[PDB]
Amino acid sequence: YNGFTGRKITSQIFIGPTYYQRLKHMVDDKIHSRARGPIQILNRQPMEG
Amino acid sequence: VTCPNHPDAILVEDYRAGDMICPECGLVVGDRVIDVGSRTMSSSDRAMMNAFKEITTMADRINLPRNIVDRTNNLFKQVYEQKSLKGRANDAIASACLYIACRQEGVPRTFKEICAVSRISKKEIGRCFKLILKALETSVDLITTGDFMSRFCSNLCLPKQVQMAATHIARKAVELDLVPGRSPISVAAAAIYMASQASAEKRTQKEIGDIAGVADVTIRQSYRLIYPRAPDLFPTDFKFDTPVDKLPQL
Amino acid sequence: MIIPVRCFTCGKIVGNKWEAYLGLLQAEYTEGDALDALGLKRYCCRRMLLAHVDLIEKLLNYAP
Amino acid sequence: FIGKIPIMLRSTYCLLNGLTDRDLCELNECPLDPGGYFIINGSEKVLIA
Amino acid sequence: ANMTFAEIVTPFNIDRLQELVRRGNSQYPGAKYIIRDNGDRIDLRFHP
Amino acid sequence: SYTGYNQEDSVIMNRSAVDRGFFRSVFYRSYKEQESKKGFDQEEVFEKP
Ligand SMILES: [Zn+2]
Ligand SMILES: [Zn+2]
Repeated sequence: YNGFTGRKITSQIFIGPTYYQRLKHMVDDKIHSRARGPIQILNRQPMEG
Repeated sequence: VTCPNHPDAILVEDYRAGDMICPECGLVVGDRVIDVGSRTMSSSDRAMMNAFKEITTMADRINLPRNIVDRTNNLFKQVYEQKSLKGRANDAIASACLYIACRQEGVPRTFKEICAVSRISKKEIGRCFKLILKALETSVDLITTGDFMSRFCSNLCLPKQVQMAATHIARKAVELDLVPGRSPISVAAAAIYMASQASAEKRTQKEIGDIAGVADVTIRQSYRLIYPRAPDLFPTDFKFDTPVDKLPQL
Repeated sequence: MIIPVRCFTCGKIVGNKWEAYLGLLQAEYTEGDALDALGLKRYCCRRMLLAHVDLIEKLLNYAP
Repeated sequence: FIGKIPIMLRSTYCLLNGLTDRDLCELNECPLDPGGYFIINGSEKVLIA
Repeated sequence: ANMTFAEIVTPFNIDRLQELVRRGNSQYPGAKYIIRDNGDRIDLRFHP
Repeated sequence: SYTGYNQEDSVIMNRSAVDRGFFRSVFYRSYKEQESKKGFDQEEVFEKP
């Protein structure tokens, strides 16, 4: 059955239990941004450090 | 500290852009000025360079930690720099630096031990030692028996209780000065002997003498000096394997 | 490591059925009958007990 | 005396050779750990054939 | 709330911009610098 | 296919199953610091600055 309107779904859905795993790559670790940050000293190019 | 409107009173720096900000105004006086991280050729010390390899060979032959060695390296460097004692054998100075560092770490090793790892006579090491004390103008510390209770008893694989009993026996003996004029080790070994003789882990004086390096008669003499108080010198927390009355005489 | 207190899908309380489950398998019951004697009739609530590995009993072997 | 050789864990020359699970847990070791690696400066190194 | 865009002040957007500069680095739709004509770059995080 | 948010290798997942412990985990991390005497005067020490 549809969850928003309670109507039946014309097709029949294939459902069953399976075994999933959670990989190591999470999103809290891959987001980063720079906007006028620290720069180097000799060549004055943007630096992270 | 400065600003065009006022002489600055305080200039904080920021982890963000990396710059110097001035809170009485917010003005970024500095602008990303701060960095946010806040052989054959050798002639000099060809012999000094080799001496520290030889320090590293000799110092850790007994497996002394690197922190001790690093100051030994720093000590020599200092002794080298003054060069007042420059006209002397390097290996003696290295060995003397080594004796000092152990004392500086509060864990001296006997010259006898230091001799084991070097060719230098105890006399020349002592001589050089004095010169370094005078050279570097620094004081030293007196020896304690307990500092050698650990490894010797270890070398005999004696249990801590015997080891600790010996230490008290030694400690009580020195507080009472039962053995005036004597080196700490000879007195300690006899205490260890007495202790070992107060446990099942008895050993012959010659074996102990062999481990400490002292003469078997010197222990025998030192024993004669501590024997009058053998019973009372023991710690209150002890379990005899042999009555003090049954303690042997020599 | 320890039995969850609620089935992830229904929400039915499971965390109080682990000792009774071991007690029924203790005597002679098959896993199919022990799960019926407890009242677990949806196959989402039977997966909870049927596929649980109890690691807490092996971390109690290390002295505190 | 000559020198010191590293020791592969769970060998015949390790301190864990032939122990029972009641003693492996008493030294804070895992009875399921396979062994076969060296401990060199804290790290755990493994040799590739 | 980290990347910025420098917006010149004109009598068409003076009120909106001073409203934005009232709230700085704490509310999200804010601002974090003022660059006056002299080149003076003041920081809103430290201004009392 | 439910609402288009699982197209091209994605998954829709139940929010009120995540609230009952589904695929929850923890994350540890260690840091080292070592006090050192690099020189005869330059010396480090742990203290409250
Ligand atoms: Zn200012
Ligand atoms: Zn359920």
